[PDB]
Amino acid sequence: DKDVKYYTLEEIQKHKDSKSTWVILHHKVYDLTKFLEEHPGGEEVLREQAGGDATENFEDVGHSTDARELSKTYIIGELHPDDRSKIAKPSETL
Repeated sequence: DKDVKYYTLEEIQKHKDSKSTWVILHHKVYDLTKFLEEHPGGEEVLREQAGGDATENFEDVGHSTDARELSKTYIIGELHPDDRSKIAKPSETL
């Protein structure tokens, strides 16, 4: 609509005890407030994280057989580069 507006990490983790929330694909934001009712499966969408917090594919099934990832009709912007791990160090959680 205008341009990729990046949101700080505090803006992405601000939704939780309300109703609508977004998700991160390692470098993007996903306003999926409508996905909560756009794809009703087995509560497996917007809740697939465990390996160091990672969401490879969270698209349930039912919408015309195994459909493709709808990563485009539910995105709002990208992740601010100030938090992206590609400036000073790469990673370190040991």
